[PDB]
Amino acid sequence: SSSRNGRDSAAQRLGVKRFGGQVVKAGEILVRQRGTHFHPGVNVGRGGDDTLFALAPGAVEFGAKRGRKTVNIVPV
Amino acid sequence: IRPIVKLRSTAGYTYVTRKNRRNDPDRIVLRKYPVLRRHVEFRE
RNA sequence: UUACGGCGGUCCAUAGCGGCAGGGAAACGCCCGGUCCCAUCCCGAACCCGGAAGCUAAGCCUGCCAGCGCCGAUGAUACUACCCUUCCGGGUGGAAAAGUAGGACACCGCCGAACA
RNA sequence: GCGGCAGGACGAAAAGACCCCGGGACCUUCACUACAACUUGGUAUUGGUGCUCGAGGGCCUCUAACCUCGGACCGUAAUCCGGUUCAGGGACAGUGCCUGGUGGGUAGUUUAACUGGGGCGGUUGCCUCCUAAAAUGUAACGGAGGCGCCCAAAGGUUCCCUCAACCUGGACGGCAAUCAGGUGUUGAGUGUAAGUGCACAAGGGAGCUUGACUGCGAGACGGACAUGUCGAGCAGGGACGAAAGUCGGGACUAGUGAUCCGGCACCUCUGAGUGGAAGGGGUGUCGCUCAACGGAUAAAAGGUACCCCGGGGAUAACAGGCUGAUCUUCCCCAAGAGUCCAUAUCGACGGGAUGGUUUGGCACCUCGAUGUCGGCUCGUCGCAUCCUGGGGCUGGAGCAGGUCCCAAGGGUUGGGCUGUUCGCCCAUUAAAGCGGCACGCGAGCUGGGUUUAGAACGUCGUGAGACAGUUCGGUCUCU
RNA sequence: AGACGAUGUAUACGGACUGACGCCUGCCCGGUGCUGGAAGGUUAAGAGGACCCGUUAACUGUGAAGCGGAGAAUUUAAGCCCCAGUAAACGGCGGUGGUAACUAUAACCAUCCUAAGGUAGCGAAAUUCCUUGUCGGGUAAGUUCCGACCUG
RNA sequence: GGGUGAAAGGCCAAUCAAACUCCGUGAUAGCUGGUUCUCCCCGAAAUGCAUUUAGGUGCAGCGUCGCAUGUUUCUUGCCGGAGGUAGAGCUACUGGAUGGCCACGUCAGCCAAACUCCGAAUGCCGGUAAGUCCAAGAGUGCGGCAGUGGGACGGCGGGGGAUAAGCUCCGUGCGUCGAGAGGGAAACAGCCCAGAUCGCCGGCUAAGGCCCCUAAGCGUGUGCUAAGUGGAAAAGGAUGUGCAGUCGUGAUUGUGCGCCGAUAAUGUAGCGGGGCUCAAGCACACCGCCGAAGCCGCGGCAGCCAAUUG
RNA sequence: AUGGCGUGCCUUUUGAAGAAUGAGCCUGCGAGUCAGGGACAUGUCGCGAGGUUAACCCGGGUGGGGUAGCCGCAGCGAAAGCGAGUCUGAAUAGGGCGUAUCCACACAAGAGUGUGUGGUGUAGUGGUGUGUUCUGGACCCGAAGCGGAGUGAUCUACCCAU
RNA sequence: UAUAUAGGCGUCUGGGGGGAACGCGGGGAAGUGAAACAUCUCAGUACCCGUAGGAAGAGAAAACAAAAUGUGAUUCCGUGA
Ligand SMILES: [Mg+2]
Ligand SMILES: [Mg+2]
Ligand SMILES: [Mg+2]
Ligand SMILES: [Mg+2]
Ligand SMILES: [Mg+2]
Ligand SMILES: [Mg+2]
Ligand SMILES: [Mg+2]
Ligand SMILES: [Mg+2]
Ligand SMILES: [Mg+2]
Ligand SMILES: [Mg+2]
Ligand SMILES: [Mg+2]
Ligand SMILES: [Mg+2]
Ligand SMILES: [Mg+2]
Ligand SMILES: [Mg+2]
Ligand SMILES: [Mg+2]
Ligand SMILES: [Mg+2]
Ligand SMILES: [Mg+2]
Ligand SMILES: [Mg+2]
Ligand SMILES: [Mg+2]
Ligand SMILES: [Mg+2]
Ligand SMILES: [Mg+2]
Ligand SMILES: [Mg+2]
Ligand SMILES: [Mg+2]
Ligand SMILES: [Mg+2]
Ligand SMILES: [Mg+2]
Ligand SMILES: [Mg+2]
Ligand SMILES: [Mg+2]
Ligand SMILES: [Mg+2]
Ligand SMILES: [Mg+2]
Ligand SMILES: [Mg+2]
Ligand SMILES: [Mg+2]
Ligand SMILES: [Mg+2]
Ligand SMILES: [Mg+2]
Ligand SMILES: [Mg+2]
Ligand SMILES: [Mg+2]
Ligand SMILES: [Mg+2]
Ligand SMILES: [Mg+2]
Ligand SMILES: [Mg+2]
Ligand SMILES: [Mg+2]
Ligand SMILES: [Mg+2]
Ligand SMILES: [Mg+2]
Ligand SMILES: [Mg+2]
Ligand SMILES: [Mg+2]
Ligand SMILES: [Mg+2]
Ligand SMILES: [Mg+2]
Ligand SMILES: [Mg+2]
Ligand SMILES: [Mg+2]
Ligand SMILES: [Mg+2]
Ligand SMILES: [Mg+2]
Ligand SMILES: [Mg+2]
Ligand SMILES: [Mg+2]
Ligand SMILES: [Mg+2]
Ligand SMILES: [Mg+2]
Ligand SMILES: [Mg+2]
Ligand SMILES: [Mg+2]
Repeated sequence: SSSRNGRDSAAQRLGVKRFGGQVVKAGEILVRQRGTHFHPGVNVGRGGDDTLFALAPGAVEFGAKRGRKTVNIVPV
Repeated sequence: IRPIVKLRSTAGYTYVTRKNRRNDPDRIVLRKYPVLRRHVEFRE
């Protein structure tokens, strides 16, 4: 005679899908992130979901700018 | 209540959208774009 | 080249915020007015346009200050992967946070300014 | 080997009847869906005049259809059945077809799962945090909260702006209205939970607008699958902006429902001889608390102690097993009360263990059977000793006690009431001890209790029926 | 068809409950039934068929005649709606809050509620959970028994 | 689905909440049982998701066979990454919270799954250099045939319970059993050691052992223990005793063994028995040997691979 | 004589010597089958851009005919349709599904390699073996019960005549 | 009761029952499958009733087909599938 709780939502895989030096195609997705933890640098867009994705092909960085954490592709 | 209103052309019901009976009476005329190929005014 | 004015770069304070004294050559400034282009939920305050009377008193700039804030080892310890241990405990690698020694009043890059 | 006794071989007998699971069967009703039966009208059988309400209905009368289980007569030397004929009724009844209603009187069925056994309770899909152990993912009837929307701007784009709190000075006006001016770097604010973000603003203002578009989409994320999720970029034709540019709804993630079959508009796609149409098909979109939310049907509740069959120790009741919260016997520390004096005797608050004897937790053995409380018969062991026996201390004069240590040899009565165990009482006694052994012992016994079928009472139920509520009756197998 | 009922006829026959005899059998017509009444409301078949739609002689896209698809209004009957009767029909029968001249109790009275609030009689009962109620009798000792009380 | 019934669901040919017999019919059962010859090679799962579903089943996961591809797989060292747990910290926020000084403020000492200025180790993802390489009998794609979808206990990190359970539900390129015999633990699926092709009256070892049962030490050296401690247990109580500290005796602190507390029911019965202190006990040293189906030796079979032999 | 070591078999289970199930014993019988131009994989054999016949008729027979048909050979699309293309679309815009495949050359340069000229030139189908599968009782045994047509009152329930 | 019937009387011919399967006509289940269950399936099957004949039914277009196009009663088999 208890438990008013005992519900949960589906997990939604939500994590950095591309780490470090990886070769990543032009439209290829990376860090899904709810609420833009990471911000878009030079060759990454940001979707309406706050999902980041590559614009150009190249190699993923993870640097920073002005205190913010930045993802960006540099070319090969 | 938020009912389901179809938008019709002056010439020529491509679309339908939610608007309400209380806040927006005299149901809406806006504008919007296939048969003609221009943005023609559409009324409720 | 010298206390000049812009526009930047740094896994953005060792660049900050204060304190005390200096700066005005061109320039940045406040300033001087509201006709002209353009403005205020009201006001030429601001946003604009038109000028150069009066000054560095402020911004901006350059000094010297550990005053707050920041940065921060080395060496220990906690924790820990793996191993060995009959409870307890230790063995070979990783290794903080905290506090301490001290750092620090930034450091660079190409475009002008008047003097070359 | 023979005679005996029955403690065990979880003895023999009966694929447990209890319990749950899924198949059946009867029963019940305001479950569902038919049907019988009963009644209602239309219309055939079914006709003739009359009088009227009418925008074909209501009725009158008549006899000829049709009826009589009214009589007489004949076939016929019989209360059947025909035929004839008087007397009645009469286009009504009955009967066919069509059709509304009533309808457990019958018939076929349905009546969910999870679940520390089942029932009652709670829950069922989606979003958010923690459990979750620094990628992702992750259980429980673990711990917290939300959603089934709202907004024609709370969307798009171009500009500009910085909050809350706090101190100081002001008519009404105060620790809250507005007014200035200071400190103030994120506390405030974000349509909506929480988290992640956001001061460069995604927060606060204003001007114009409708991209809350049409045809598309390289490439990845995520997944059993079905879903779902992001998307640069190209074109048409537009919005804002001087431009570069951004715009395919909203800071982000909840706000939804697959298929099937229908509804509407649109398109020259087809059109069963041909030319048209009907119907089909396409593009666009509408109808599901299908919420038990991957939806078994368009359409569905209960009882069974009258039960039946198939299974299970995958799962309960009895006993064993582990555990020991709760019970039980000791113990640590003494605040104290005992005239004074903690420890003669009691000992609060708090702490630590023993025992497995109570109520429990768990589900490990047995459901192709481990058969049942109390009593009788027969016992056997332990000591935490009721009596007898031996000791220390005493707030022990003596008698009689108290308390603690030692000790298991023997002994521990008969009746009253209750099925009782326990308990209250009675008269005694040196004393009327406490426990274990399937709460010892039914192939040793009884059958009062519990727990089958009968039946009445109170209660709950529309009802069948139900109740660790009472009541009376109720097969005890084996060489 | 016919049969029993019955070779009976309301002092008879069928059904429902109750159960010799004695004294009795209170209140409720809201619900559900059953009985009657029908003035209106709603409605099925069958009649009726305006207005539409398909085709084509005629008119060059415009439409009447034939044929046939869709079929609205207007018409009714019983039922249900509605109004009454009926409880020896199935059933149903209340709540709290105050008050007496010592205490206690509440004749009484206030206020809600319903269709109406349980009357007579009985009561710890085949009915009473707490329960071995309390009190008396019976017994050396009565969880049963008998007689009372009423907190049914 | 009818009869009869002074009514119990009674009785209707020993059977009745719907008789019996034959035929539909070899009814159906997600249920229980049974399925018969041999050797060889390989070898699972007891999880995820969905379910009028939970003891059934569909697809994925894990097995096998055949055809592709030919090291990609796995391992270790480097390197480039994101993380918010352990720990810690809090005038760094959000709560809870102790004591001073004057509610606040200041001065200290704190606590936290749903607190974070901070912040590991491990694991994870990629790139790279070798290793393994007559082998893992790998990895990935496609197909034929599967079974499984009741797991259990141990180690470590958790939830629920009382931080109870041989409890229950999870995580872990965690193990074993399931499906693994052998040796050790007296006996003893899950613990330690180790993977059984067959034969041998051959050696060397593992865990664990060496007085006798019982194969091998009454082994050696320096100490401790008097309680059969060893061969069960607590909060506590106490001039038992050995060493190392600290102001001939008293206090004091550490530390090795030991004493009491200690106490359930058939019979010693809490060393596996005997027996052990003349240590067969305990601690650290030190030589040996015993001990497996492991390893080696000699010999015989078979499978895959590359040159009958390896 | 004696010594060491050693807890039946099967089923079903997390786990069985189990005190869980099943069998007293022996001999004989008793469970994966067969039909179909069936379906998909896969051997093997005939013929190959073709392969093969079904009813049926002539035969002493298993051997001759028999081209109707089915499969391959062109697709894409809702369809009309057009066809190495085609469909959605305003589109020499992309994308979907096809053009047997593997080669060189050309261009493009690229966002993961595309488009073309040129060569090469495909492999199905009908028997039969095995695996599994569809429809049939489909590996074998076992309910309680459901429906149809009959058989029962010599037992028992009740009534009728005597 | 009379035109006559109903009946009565005398006479000739036929029918009545049985059978294994096949035939045609009419009535017509359920278990089962749908992993429940009503539509649907099982199935026009089991079973029942009538009535045959060596065979029986059907049968001589109020039929198909789609025009540059025709075939020519019915039944049965293969294929369309
Ligand atoms: Mg004997
Ligand atoms: Mg037995
Ligand atoms: Mg059974
Ligand atoms: Mg029924
Ligand atoms: Mg259940
Ligand atoms: Mg439960
Ligand atoms: Mg992890
Ligand atoms: Mg994670
Ligand atoms: Mg104020
Ligand atoms: Mg036509
Ligand atoms: Mg579901
Ligand atoms: Mg379902
Ligand atoms: Mg049974
Ligand atoms: Mg038990
Ligand atoms: Mg037992
Ligand atoms: Mg069990
Ligand atoms: Mg047995
Ligand atoms: Mg004693
Ligand atoms: Mg007993
Ligand atoms: Mg007995
Ligand atoms: Mg016995
Ligand atoms: Mg009895
Ligand atoms: Mg009642
Ligand atoms: Mg009797
Ligand atoms: Mg009575
Ligand atoms: Mg017309
Ligand atoms: Mg009964
Ligand atoms: Mg009988
Ligand atoms: Mg029946
Ligand atoms: Mg192997
Ligand atoms: Mg499978
Ligand atoms: Mg911590
Ligand atoms: Mg399952
Ligand atoms: Mg499972
Ligand atoms: Mg598990
Ligand atoms: Mg584990
Ligand atoms: Mg654990
Ligand atoms: Mg367990
Ligand atoms: Mg020896
Ligand atoms: Mg010696
Ligand atoms: Mg020795
Ligand atoms: Mg001992
Ligand atoms: Mg003793
Ligand atoms: Mg040796
Ligand atoms: Mg078991
Ligand atoms: Mg198994
Ligand atoms: Mg056995
Ligand atoms: Mg035995
Ligand atoms: Mg048994
Ligand atoms: Mg036998
Ligand atoms: Mg047996
Ligand atoms: Mg039968
Ligand atoms: Mg008789
Ligand atoms: Mg079925
Ligand atoms: Mg079934």
